[PDB]
Amino acid sequence: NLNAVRETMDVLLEISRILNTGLDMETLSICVRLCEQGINPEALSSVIKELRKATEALK
Amino acid sequence: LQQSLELKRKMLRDKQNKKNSGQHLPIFPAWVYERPALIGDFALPIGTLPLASQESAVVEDLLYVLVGVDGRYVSAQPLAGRQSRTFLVDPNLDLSIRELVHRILPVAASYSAVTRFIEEKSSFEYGQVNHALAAAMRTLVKEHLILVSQLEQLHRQGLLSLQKLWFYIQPAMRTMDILASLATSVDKGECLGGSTLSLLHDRSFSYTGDSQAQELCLYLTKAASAPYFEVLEKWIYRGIIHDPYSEFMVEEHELYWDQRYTIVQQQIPSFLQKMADKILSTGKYLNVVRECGHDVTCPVAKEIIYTLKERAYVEQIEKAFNYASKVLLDFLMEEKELVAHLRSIKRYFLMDQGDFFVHFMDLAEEELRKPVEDITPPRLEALLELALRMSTANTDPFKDDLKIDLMPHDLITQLALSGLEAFSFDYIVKWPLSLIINRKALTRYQMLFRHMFYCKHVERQLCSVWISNKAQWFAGAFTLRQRMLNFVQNIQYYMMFEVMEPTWHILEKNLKSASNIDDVLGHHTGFLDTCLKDCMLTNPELLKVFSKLMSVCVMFTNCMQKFTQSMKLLVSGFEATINKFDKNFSAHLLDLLARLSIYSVISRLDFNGFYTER
Amino acid sequence: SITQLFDDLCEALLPAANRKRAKRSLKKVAYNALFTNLFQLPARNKILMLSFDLRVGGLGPKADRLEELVEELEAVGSVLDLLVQLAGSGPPRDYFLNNKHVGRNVPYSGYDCDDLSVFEMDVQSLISREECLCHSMIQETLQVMEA
Repeated sequence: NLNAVRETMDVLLEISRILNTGLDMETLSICVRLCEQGINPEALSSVIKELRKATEALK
Repeated sequence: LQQSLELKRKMLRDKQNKKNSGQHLPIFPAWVYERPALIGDFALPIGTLPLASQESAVVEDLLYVLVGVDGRYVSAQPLAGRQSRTFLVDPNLDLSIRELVHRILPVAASYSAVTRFIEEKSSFEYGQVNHALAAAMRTLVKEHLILVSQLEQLHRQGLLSLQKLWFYIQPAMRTMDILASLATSVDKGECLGGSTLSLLHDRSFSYTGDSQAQELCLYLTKAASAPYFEVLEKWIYRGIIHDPYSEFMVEEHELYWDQRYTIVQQQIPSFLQKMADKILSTGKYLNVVRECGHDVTCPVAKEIIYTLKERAYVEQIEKAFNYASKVLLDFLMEEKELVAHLRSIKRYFLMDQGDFFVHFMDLAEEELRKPVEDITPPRLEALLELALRMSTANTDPFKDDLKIDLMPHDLITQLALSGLEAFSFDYIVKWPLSLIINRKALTRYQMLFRHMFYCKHVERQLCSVWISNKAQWFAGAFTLRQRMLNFVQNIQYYMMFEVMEPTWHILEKNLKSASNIDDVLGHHTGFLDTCLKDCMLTNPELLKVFSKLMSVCVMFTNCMQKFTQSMKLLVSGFEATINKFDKNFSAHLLDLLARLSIYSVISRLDFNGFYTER
Repeated sequence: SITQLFDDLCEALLPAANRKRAKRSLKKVAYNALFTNLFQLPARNKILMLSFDLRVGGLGPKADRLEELVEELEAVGSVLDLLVQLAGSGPPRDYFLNNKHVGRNVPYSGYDCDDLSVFEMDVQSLISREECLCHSMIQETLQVMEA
């Protein structure tokens, strides 16, 4: 079973790469595990876009 | 300048010496140490010119000489060791200018010393703490050059003032005076690694009031902390330290702990003395974790990182001690633990199996009699194997880890002739287990077992009186046996219920949470010593009388007491032996029971008035 | 798990080294955004919208890769909805590419010339990047001299 999940994370890497998202393999790995609980994806997008603004604002 | 060549050899030897962890230690190619340009140190009638020349003119060669380069009327007479770094100034120069020059020049002097620290101490010969620090102090030198260039553009415009220059250099003077103090201190003989890590705490306190040198010293320490903490990971979170040198924390040997791993006590910083045994014991424990296969990793593993006042980083070592010592213990409480192991040792050595040795004596009488040197250990191992099997002694799994061994000495270690003087057993060691249950310590344990076997063996001798008389009328032999058995059974109840089990439980209960292996070793020592002391004879008078008592009795109980020379199955030579044994015994009995009075069993040996006087 | 995923995602977003209570501040920013939003056209269609405006800009085979690299998930719709709604956000060679002199049965075509000014703009990019880089270096160390 399990290696199907790693290659799933290769699909869900490379497409996030060509969709030119800002993401990285840690955040991707957890965002799919949040989506598996039924959490709203547009709501996740709203926290992610504002947290990168604060991350810079700390300098 | 031979110092830069002698100290170099000492400090890399002090990194090659104790450890060869990491192969083929490098040294820098020689040409780096000998060009004058890889050191931060190296035409007019000036005196006839008006002051509109002079002030601007002298700041030219000064502004050169602020950097490690020569001047034009200011100069530098040559170095030869000479760590004050003197500077030469010309004649025909105005003395009011001169004093301000001498106010500035200590910059050039300390600078030459800083950069001479740079070229030399950055090399492989001086340790990772000096590497990261030499990076830190090669940082600020370019800012000094930036300042120099910022002054040079004013000088080029000719707008420049000596008083402005002097005003501007003040944070520089302060800043490299800070560095020169650390550098010159490390240059006092040595500061390898942790010996430096006096300074890197202590100099920040020494500057804590100044409030510019303070954060500077935080920076210098923030740089130097990282490599020492980066190897620290490998004994706090890992089974072997990857020290690429010998410069941090542990001496160690190839072969118990006092050999395996020992603290390098000044290669511990200003902070960590109270943590040094924590780290060393933790590293020792992680070595066992690795030794046993197990799992050599760590979930609290994160960077150890410096902070002066909010010094909470040292609790990482406590969190790691409460992980890594603890996970070793969690092994040692379901395998290589004290439990089923000590149940077997209690079963045989402390004779908790009282159904074992009835077989051994029902079998081994062919051994228990023969003259010297006829020792036959395969027969003894076969007697153990059979005396195991036929008994219930059969049933425990460590009986095969058990063995028969031999002892040379008949308790005369205090300060074949098979079995009686010479029995021993061994639950065999494993090197993973040898940190707790181990042969060198089990020697003391075998002495207790000799005593417990011997006293019940002379109880078998005394019990032979019962079977050898029960014509059938005489009782003087059996009341003599009564006078002896009233002692030897009631010492044995004490020696068996009191000497071991309270003391043993005193250790046993601790095993559920005992802090660490050295604590367990302390419990084991105290337990075995306290029992050792809870045994009858273990006194400087040695109660040597007991050997004589038991001797004259063994001549009675077995050697003469045989069906009254078969008379029942009368010349008074039978009774004369009872009389002579009584004459020895009653007096030796008196002295022993008196000693048992003056040194709790004696109170029950008197009880209702059982003689009281023999 | 549930609350712990928001915990360490905040740590992933927090930068590498005051590394103390900001970690709570950012969590409050996350919760604020999450719950001010929650109380107020499937994925395949969504990505085709992005497939297209890629395919018009140039870069057609990349656009082809996108759709073939995700027809494969028939055996994650909410997961894809992350990448599209975050698509703009990110941070701002081959020899077999467009080369008639190699390969086997190449068909007749006659001069492209746009596939040459393409190639000529790539080489203009690789000189212009390394001129703007030389401008961004020379200003840097000269500024701290002039300041």
